[PDB]
Amino acid sequence: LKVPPHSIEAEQSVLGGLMLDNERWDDVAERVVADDFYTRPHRHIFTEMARLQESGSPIDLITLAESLERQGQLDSVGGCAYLAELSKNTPSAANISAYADIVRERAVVREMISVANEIAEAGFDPQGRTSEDLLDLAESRVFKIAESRANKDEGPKNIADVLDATVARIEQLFQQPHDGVTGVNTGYDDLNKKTAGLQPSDLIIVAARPSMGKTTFAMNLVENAAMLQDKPVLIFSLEMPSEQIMMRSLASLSRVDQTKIRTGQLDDEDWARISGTMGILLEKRNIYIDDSSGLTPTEVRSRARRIAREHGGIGLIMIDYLQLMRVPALSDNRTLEIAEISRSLKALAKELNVPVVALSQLNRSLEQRADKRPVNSDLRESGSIEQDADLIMFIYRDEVYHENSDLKGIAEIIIGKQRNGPIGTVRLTFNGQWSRFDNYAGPQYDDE
Amino acid sequence: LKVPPHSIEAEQSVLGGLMLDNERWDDVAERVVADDFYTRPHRHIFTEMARLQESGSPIDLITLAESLERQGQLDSVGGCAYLAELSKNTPSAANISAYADIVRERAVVREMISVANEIAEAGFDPQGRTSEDLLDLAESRVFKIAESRANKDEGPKNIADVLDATVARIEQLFQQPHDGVTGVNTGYDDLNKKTAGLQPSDLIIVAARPSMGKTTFAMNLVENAAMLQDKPVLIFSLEMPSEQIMMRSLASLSRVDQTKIRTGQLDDEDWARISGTMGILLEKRNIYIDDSSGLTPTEVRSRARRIAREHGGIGLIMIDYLQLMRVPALSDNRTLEIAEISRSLKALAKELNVPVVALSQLNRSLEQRADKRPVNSDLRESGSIEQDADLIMFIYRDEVYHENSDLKGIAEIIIGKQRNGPIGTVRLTFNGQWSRFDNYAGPQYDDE
Amino acid sequence: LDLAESRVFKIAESRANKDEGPKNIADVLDATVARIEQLFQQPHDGVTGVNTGYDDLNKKTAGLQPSDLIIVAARPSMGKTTFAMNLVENAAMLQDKPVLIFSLEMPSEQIMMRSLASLSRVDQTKIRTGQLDDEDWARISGTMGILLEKRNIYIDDSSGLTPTEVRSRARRIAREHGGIGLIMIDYLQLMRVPALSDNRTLEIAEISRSLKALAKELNVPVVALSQLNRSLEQRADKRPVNSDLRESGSIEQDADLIMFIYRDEVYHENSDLKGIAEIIIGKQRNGPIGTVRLTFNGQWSRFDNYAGPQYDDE
Amino acid sequence: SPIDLITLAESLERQGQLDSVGGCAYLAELSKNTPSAANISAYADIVRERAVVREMISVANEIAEAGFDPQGRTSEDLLDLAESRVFKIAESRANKDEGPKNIADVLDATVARIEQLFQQPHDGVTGVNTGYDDLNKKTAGLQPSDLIIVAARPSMG
DNA sequence: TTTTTTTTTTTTT
Ligand SMILES: Nc1ncnc2c1ncn2[C@@H]1O[C@H](COP(=O)(O)OP(=O)(O)O)[C@@H](O)[C@H]1O
Ligand SMILES: Nc1ncnc2c1ncn2[C@@H]1O[C@H](COP(=O)(O)OP(=O)(O)O)[C@@H](O)[C@H]1O
Ligand code: ALF
Ligand code: ALF
Ligand code: ALF
Ligand SMILES: [Mg+2]
Ligand SMILES: [Mg+2]
Repeated sequence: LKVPPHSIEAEQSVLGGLMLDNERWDDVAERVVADDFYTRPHRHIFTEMARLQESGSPIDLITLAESLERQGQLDSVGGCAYLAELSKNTPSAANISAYADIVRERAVVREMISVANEIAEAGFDPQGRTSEDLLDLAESRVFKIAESRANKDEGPKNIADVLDATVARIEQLFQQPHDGVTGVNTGYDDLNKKTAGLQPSDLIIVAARPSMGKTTFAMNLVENAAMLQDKPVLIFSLEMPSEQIMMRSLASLSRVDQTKIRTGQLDDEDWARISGTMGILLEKRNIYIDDSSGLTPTEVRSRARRIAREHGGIGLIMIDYLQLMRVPALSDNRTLEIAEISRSLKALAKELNVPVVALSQLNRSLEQRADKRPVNSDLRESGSIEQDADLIMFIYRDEVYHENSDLKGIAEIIIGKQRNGPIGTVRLTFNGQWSRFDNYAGPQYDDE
Repeated sequence: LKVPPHSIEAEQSVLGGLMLDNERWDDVAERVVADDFYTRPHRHIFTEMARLQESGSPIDLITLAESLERQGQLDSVGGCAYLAELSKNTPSAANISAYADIVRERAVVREMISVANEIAEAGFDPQGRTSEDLLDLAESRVFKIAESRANKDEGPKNIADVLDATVARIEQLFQQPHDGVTGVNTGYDDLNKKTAGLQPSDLIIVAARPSMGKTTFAMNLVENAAMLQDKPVLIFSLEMPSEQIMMRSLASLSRVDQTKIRTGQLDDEDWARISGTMGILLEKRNIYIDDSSGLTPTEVRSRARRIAREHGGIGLIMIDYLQLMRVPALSDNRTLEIAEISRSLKALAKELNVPVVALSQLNRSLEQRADKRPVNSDLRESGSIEQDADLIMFIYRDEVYHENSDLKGIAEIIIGKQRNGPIGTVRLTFNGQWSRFDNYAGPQYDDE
Repeated sequence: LDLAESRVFKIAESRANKDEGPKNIADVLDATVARIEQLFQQPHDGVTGVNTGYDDLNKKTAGLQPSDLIIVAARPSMGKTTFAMNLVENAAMLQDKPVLIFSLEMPSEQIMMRSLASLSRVDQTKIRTGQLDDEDWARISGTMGILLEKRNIYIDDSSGLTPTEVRSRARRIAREHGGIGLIMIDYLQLMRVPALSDNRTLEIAEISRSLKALAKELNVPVVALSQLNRSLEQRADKRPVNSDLRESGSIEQDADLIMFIYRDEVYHENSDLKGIAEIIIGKQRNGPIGTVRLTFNGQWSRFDNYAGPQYDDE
Repeated sequence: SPIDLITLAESLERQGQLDSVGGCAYLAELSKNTPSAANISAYADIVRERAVVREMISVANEIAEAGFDPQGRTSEDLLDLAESRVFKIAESRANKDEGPKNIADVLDATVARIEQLFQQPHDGVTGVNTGYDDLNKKTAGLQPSDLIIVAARPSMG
């Protein structure tokens, strides 16, 4: 006698919370309905609660008991004793939303079980229905379950939208071409335009071959975010110690030769710039760095939670880098370890609702191709990283692979994957002297 | 005990008929497999019969009995007496197809029952899995049954039926006058004469050197097709943004300077022409644009299928251009990538029964020859493009190479390939200022 | 050990050589003499294989021999499929056994229209456009009647056909009609082998080997088409040779007959050989190589025997 | 999700693990017996101490068993195994340090270190001199803690 | 279950 899956405790908690806190009815109304309660008395009680709320009466023990007695259904549920027990057994109504979600889970699972039972009954007795008929019946039954998935738009915009956009742009060419920055500012006009800033809850993967300025680009983004927001930002520099990272940051901010900074060959003017940068940084105090080695995802999550709770959230998270993270449980298979790391980081980003720039590295096969511009598959263990990543940005430098290149000092940031925006190339001016990236002010090349 | 549905008599009839006629094995083979039989002895017997058939030996009572005995399976299946009973109980093999289909039906019904039971059990015990995991499991399981029963092959076709279909289609064509243009009207007299319009299922290729107006002629053709049909058209502009494509389309339709539209220098007359074109398009709403780059053939196929299903077919598809599509699986081999892209697009055209005009780029070695008129070998990454293409049109502008050209303002569309027609040249008047191609009304040059 | 080895030798190879294995020269000579006396008993015109329907081609090949692989190659637009369908039609009309066509390249409709244009000697453009007069309709009706009388041609336009599927269908047709007179494949590179999909060359080699094995098994000619490489067009002389095949290596090594289609008119607009197509037999196991001239009526999409002056083969 | 009696109990029941942990009665006992979570850090540290002690005992027992039964392994192999086992436990405790605690101290320390490096008037080479003027200029010598890889085809020197 | 290595055969430039 396999009892249908259910949760007496969850239903009791929801009912008690409704008896205690009426204000959270709406949060419960959207999640669950009367039918979702496995036990019929709970269905009756929720129906009466809905009727009282619709009439505007408050939901409490006395009013609910009176209303149920007036309907003669009070005996069917258990009277003042049972309703008082329902109100009593709830630890707190603050978690009524979670109980409602669990009840919805149970209701959906029971619906799936009933659908399976109906399909099995149809299979046992086709009643002259063809195999095609039974398959279509099963598919129709299952599609009811997948109503909460949808597909949204896949790209095809009709002629009317094209005309509207064309007219708007032709008119705004005379006007000011604003960007529309909503996310965390990237500090660069074109990148902000194509990305609308670093979207919260979205996983961003910056990839490049080593020595391409991957860490440099990430640090520049983090510094720009810190100077353009008050919320703290977080960095996990497993690859390098905090000292080198801070030296890079100071060299970029002060626009001074990082070689001088490292060597200590600093003049009075450069020293004054460094002092000003130090003052600005110690004024902000919105940057946090961890020089830990071999961090596991759980440690990163716990530390991020600590910092967010202490400072009421985090503006940005940075990880340097994915392939350094360790999962001793999945050490046997590297690919599974990487996939689990990526999934955990994505879940962390969603839970904290903060942009997360986690760095990644490419397989050598990229350099075997005639064109060395990276693509999505070039990621090492691209199987899972590409799937989990919401935004993927590749860093390329033609000057690196061609000393006679005409694009000297130019770095290409190619958005190769973007769920909520367009892919494409962007150009930036790379000053290796300061290890910095700047908005590209050169002639615009057509994106062909 | 709800026994799974089965038909033992059908199985025995099939086995006896096979024992009585080897020639009807294939009919049974295409309909059922060994695992389909409800009883394991029948599965073993069918497997042994298949093994005998692969060896070419005649399938009979004694041969089957010996084969099973050599595997120690004789007494397991009931001995020689059971096989003799099976052979005796079957009068004839005439209705063997019906019995095989019955066995297939019972096996698939049992499969459906098993899948439903599995889904129900998983719903009962998620084992910590989220709901969506179970829902996707159910969807995949149902899809497996749906795809398993797939006799998706028309098989060998006698010439009589093909002749009848061809004659019916030819008579249908002869019925409705179309001025010789069977496919969607191109809007150009000589091109229609040489091609009878872009026929259904074709993958048309248009190629040209840079700055030759490669996209311009294709856009003019798409405009002519859309204005001359009720079916929708879809344009994959992997090359240029939708804005520029729409601006070029408006310039061609209204014959307004492209520079003015790009710069916004629109006067009352030009603005009125543009407004009329906008009204015409908003009345039509038969044009769809997708500017996403790096698209796989899979994405193009899915997006074309969406339009076909929503709007009851497609009139034309346009792709700008082939060399921008990406196949991640074969990325490291560009030639394999191009072959896959070309073959997949040809299959898409055939499946949708709609012309697919996809553009391509040429090689520089063309410029080194005495005659700059392009041929098939001049294509870049050429191996598969010609071999898959149906109608290949090369755009040639001597004015670009010779400012002393006697054919200024004239562009030659050379038919480098036409499976169902002759080859030759079509001269057209090219208005670069308006970005349009028009029928050439000047002196006629007889082809050599 | 020597005794045990000898004892096992008395079993394994002793039994293997009887039914199979190395055939002693006596049986081979007996079979050869039987075949020779079979030819002796049957007076023929010299075209032992299925008649190609063309004078010089039949002379140089003596008809399409059983069990042999024939590879008709050309650049696209050179009428490879046209010539192949002409050969299929001639074989069907000159024999009673059925023929089977695998038109992976094109749908059955286009191939059938081409065949009707060739047989009725009617313009392809008119048939495609439906601009047919009464005489053309009468010719097409007569051809339809002839074909519906013959009932000896079968077509399959299924895409992604593997060699195993082709073999199964060929066996099915042979059992249905007691064998096959000819098989036509259009074309090789469109066949699929998922096992060797990683290496294209290995896939092509396996396809070629499987088709040759199929031809040997069914004792029927199998004409499979292929496509060349563009390096051919980079040479001064554009006449195709063996090296010009795409995925070349295995194909020639498996082929018994190789015919390259050349059209000087295609590459030379001022060609003096307009309307003349050169079928170059570049490989022939049991005969001489050389060039043959044919008249190509692209309007009717047909190949006919060249009735013009014969040029000495240098 | 919130960690509470009801949600935890149902989560375990979803994996059939509730009755394995003593059930709802045991969970209620656990919830009741704890007065408050103020001293939770001390309890976690105590649990960590006990777990590490058990780990040390297990490693010692394994080493003793291997010594009793080398199974043909030489002494060096057993000593290296013991070395690795002890080093693993030693490294497993590096969880209190190396974290992104309040940045202000870290920034001050890093800036102070940078100032210290500046004050030391080196001749351009702050690390192990490579002995070559241009290489030292481009690299400032072989820096401490840094991994340097010199590569070339064989026979290149 | 993956990264390497490095044969071999092809295509393409
Ligand atoms: N003094 C300098 N002058 C010019 N370029 C420099 C200087 N210092 C560092 N760089 C550049 O900064 C880049 C940073 O390299 P690295 O951080 O290892 O790359 P990634 O973080 O992308 O793996 C190097 O590729 C180097 O060219
Ligand atoms: N109406 C016509 N007039 C003249 N020639 C034609 C006509 N229709 C087709 N052709 C010729 O028939 C040939 C068939 O091409 P195709 O079958 O693609 O060659 P292949 O099969 O060798 O690749 C074309 O090269 C074309 O020149
Ligand atoms: F070499 Al790096 F981030 F500096 F991959
Ligand atoms: F173009 Al083809 F056979 F018709 F190669
Ligand atoms: F690789 Al060597 F001497 F270091 F041959
Ligand atoms: Mg770095
Ligand atoms: Mg062809």
